Amino acid sequence: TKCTLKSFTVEKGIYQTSNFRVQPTESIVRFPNITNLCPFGEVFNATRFASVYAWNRKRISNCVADYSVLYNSASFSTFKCYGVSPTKLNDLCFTNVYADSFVIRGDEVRQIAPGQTGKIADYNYKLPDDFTGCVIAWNSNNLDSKVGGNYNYLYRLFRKSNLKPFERDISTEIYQAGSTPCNGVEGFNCYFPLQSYGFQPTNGVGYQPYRVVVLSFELLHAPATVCGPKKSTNLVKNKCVNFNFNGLTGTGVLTESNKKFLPFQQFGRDIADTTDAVRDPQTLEILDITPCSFGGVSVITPGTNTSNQVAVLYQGVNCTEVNVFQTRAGCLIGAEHVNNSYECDIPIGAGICASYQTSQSIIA
Amino acid sequence: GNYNYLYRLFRKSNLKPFERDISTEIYQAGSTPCNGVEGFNCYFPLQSYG
Amino acid sequence: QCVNLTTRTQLPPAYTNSFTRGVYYPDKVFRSSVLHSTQDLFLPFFSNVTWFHAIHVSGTNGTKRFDNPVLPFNDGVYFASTEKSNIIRGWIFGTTLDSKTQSLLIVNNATNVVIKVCEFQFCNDPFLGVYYHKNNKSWMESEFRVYSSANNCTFEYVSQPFLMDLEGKQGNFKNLREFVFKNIDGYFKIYSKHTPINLVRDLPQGFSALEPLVDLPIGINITRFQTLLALHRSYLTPGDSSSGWTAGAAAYYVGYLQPRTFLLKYNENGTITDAVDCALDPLSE
Ligand SMILES: *[C@@H]1O[C@H](CO)[C@@H](O)[C@H](O)[C@H]1NC(C)=O
Ligand SMILES: *[C@@H]1O[C@H](CO)[C@@H](O)[C@H](O)[C@H]1NC(C)=O
Ligand SMILES: *[C@@H]1O[C@H](CO)[C@@H](O)[C@H](O)[C@H]1NC(C)=O
Ligand SMILES: *[C@@H]1O[C@H](CO)[C@@H](O)[C@H](O)[C@H]1NC(C)=O
Ligand SMILES: *[C@@H]1O[C@H](CO)[C@@H](O)[C@H](O)[C@H]1NC(C)=O
Repeated sequence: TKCTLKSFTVEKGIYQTSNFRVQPTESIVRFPNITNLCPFGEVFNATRFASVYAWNRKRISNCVADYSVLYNSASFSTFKCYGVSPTKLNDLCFTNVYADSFVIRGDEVRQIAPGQTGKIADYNYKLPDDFTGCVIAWNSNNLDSKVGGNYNYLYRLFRKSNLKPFERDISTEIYQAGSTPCNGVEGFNCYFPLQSYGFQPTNGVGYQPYRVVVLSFELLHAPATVCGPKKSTNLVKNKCVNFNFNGLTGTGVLTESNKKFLPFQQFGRDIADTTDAVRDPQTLEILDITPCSFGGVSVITPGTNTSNQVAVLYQGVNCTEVNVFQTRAGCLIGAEHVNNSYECDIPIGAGICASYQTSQSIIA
Repeated sequence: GNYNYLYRLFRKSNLKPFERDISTEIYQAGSTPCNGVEGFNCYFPLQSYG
Repeated sequence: QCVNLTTRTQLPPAYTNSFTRGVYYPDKVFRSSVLHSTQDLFLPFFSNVTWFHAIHVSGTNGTKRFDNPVLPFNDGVYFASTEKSNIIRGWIFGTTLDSKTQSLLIVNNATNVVIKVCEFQFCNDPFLGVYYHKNNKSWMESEFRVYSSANNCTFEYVSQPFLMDLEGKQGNFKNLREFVFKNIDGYFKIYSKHTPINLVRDLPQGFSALEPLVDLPIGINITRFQTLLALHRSYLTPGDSSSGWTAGAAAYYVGYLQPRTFLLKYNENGTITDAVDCALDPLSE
C-alpha cells in the first residue's frame, strides 16, 4: 500500500494494491487416438528386395509416421539424415514421403549422399542437391545372402553418362564401347551394362551387400498430410491448468458440463466469441472451460498514524482459492465479523463496512 | 585445411547470449546411455571445418 | 470403352427457385441460443438455380432425356438430388477431365464408396448400369463404364461394403439428398443432408441445415465437374449398345455459391433453425 501511492504514510481508506491470479498447475494435452500408422514396417521388413536400378517407390500420404521408433531401434548401420536433424522428426508435417528399395554392395553405402560420386552414385542412382531426407541401412548378409553363391542381384557395371536426379534408366541395351554398333552378340564392340552383381557367404563386412532405404520428403503446396505422432497426457478435472486439445490453447478449470454438442462440433464459444466448452478427442466427453480464479487485492488500513494493522480483500474469490469472512464482495482476511451495526467508516461492498474500534483491531 | 578450428554441432538446449561452452561431454542423441563411448546415437560435440 | 449415347430427346433447359436452402455449418463450434453473423460462400436465397432431369415417356417419340453435362466450378456448387430410386450415383471433378491433370472421382454404386483421386480417362458421358431379369427378378449392377485408364493415384477411400436397393419403384419422390461441395485453398469440403419429401417435380420449401461429411485434403485445381447417373437397361427396350438407356424418374438441382454474409440463429441444442440473407432486401439488412 505504501509502495502504490509513492509514500511512507497512507491515510484511512481501502486501496487497490495488486491483482490475485491463480497459477496453472499442469500442462494437460489431449490429442486424438493415434491411428492410421504409416506402413514404415513393411518397407524395411520385406521378404524380397529389388536391384539398385529397380528402386521401387512406395509413396505414402495421409498417415501418421513415427520417425522415432526407427531411429531408436539399435538395429541399423548408418541412420544418416539430411536437411533435418536425426531427432525432433516427429514435430514436422510433410505432404508425402518417398521410399526406396535397393541392395548396394559394401562401400556403395557411402555413395548415396549429397555431393558424392562413385559407381552406384553415377550409374544406378544419383542423389540430388540439398534435400530433406534420411538413409537407413542394415545387415543384408543375414537372410539375403545365399550359401553357395548369391548371384540373384544385378548391378550396372558401366553407363553412358551420369544419372539424372531421382531417375530410373530402364534402358537395357548393349552399349557400344568400341567401334560401329555390333547389333548382336556381346564381345566385339559390344558391352551390356547389366551382367551381374556377385556375392559370397564367406565375405567380410566391406564386401557384403546392404539393404538401404532412402526416405524422401516433400514440402509441396498441397497440405501436409504426413504428420508426426502427437503425444497425450492424462486429464485432471476441477483444477485450473493449461490445456491444448487440437490447437485451442488456454488456461482454465476443466469441469463437466451438461451440454449436448453435435457429432461434428468440437469446440464451443459464448456470445462474445470466448471458448467455454470443448470436446475431448480421445473420449467423447464435453467439458466446461471456466476461467481461472482471479480478482483484485485491496488493503483496508485505518491509517499509519493510528495503527499498522491491515485487512486484505480478495474481490471475486470464494475463500477456497487463497480470520476469514466470506462477503458478497470477496474474502476479508484480517477482520472479525461482529453482529452489531455502525456507520460506514471504510466501504467494502455489498453493504459491508470496516472500521477500527477497541485490544484494538479491525471489525467487519 | 586446418583442424584446430572447431564448432559445436550437438547441444541439449540453446545457448544464452554471451555464454561460453568449453565442455566436451558426449551428446546423447537417442534413448541410449552413452557412458562415454562414441558411435551410434552418441556423437562428439565438436567438429573441424577444413 | 467410351460409347457415345444417341437417340436423346433434346429440349431447352429449365430453372427453379431455391426457397431458402443451401445453408451449412461454417465451422465446428457449438453455439446455443445466439445469432451469429458469418461471411462465407453461401447459396443466395431465392436464386435461379438450374434444374436437370432424366425421364422417358412412352408412346410417341417421347421425352427421353438424360442430363449430365459439364458444369463450371467457380467457388462452389449446390446439389439437391430429388428422386425415389437410386439413379444418382456421384460426381466427377477436375480441370480438363482427361488424363493430363488430376481429378476427383466419387462413385456410390451398390458395392462400396469409390472416392478416388487419379488421372482417369472420363469419357464424354460416364454412364452407369443396372439390369432387370425375369428368372431372377432383381436389379443388379451391369456396367461401370466411367474411366478407361490408370495413373499415379494420390488418394483412395473405399468404404465398408453395403447393399442398396437399386430398384425402379414408381411414384412420388421420397428422398431429398442435398450436397454442398467447397474447396478453400487446400481441401474439398463436402456437406451432406438427407430429409424426407413428398413432392413430384419441384423443390421443397423450408430450412434444412447441411451437416459436414468429409474434409479430404486433396489439393487440386477444380474448375469443372460432371454429374453421374444410372440408366436402366431391361428387356422391354432392346437394341444396340446405346439403344436401351431407359432412366425412369430422376431429377437433380444445381446451384453456385458466392461470398455473402448470413445471420444464423442457433437453437438451444445447438442446431441452426433459420437464417437471414443480409443482402436480399432492406428488411434483411
Ligand atoms: C521389423 O521386424 C522386427 C523383428 O520382428 C521388429 O522388431 C520390428 O518392429 C519390425 N519393424 C520395423 C520396420 O522396424
Ligand atoms: C480412443 O481410445 C480409447 C481407448 O482405447 C477408447 O476408449 C476411445 O473410444 C477411443 N476414441 C476414439 C475417438 O476412437
Ligand atoms: C462458495 O461460497 C458460497 C457462499 O459462501 C458457498 O455457498 C459455496 O458452497 C462455496 N463453494 C466452495 C467452492 O467452497
Ligand atoms: C431465371 O428464371 C426464369 C423464371 O424461372 C427463367 O425463365 C430463366 O430461364 C431463368 N434463368 C435465366 C437464364 O435467366
Ligand atoms: C433438444 O433436444 C432435446 C433432447 O435431446 C429435445 O427434447 C428438445 O425438444 C430439443 N429441442 C428442440 C426444440 O429442438
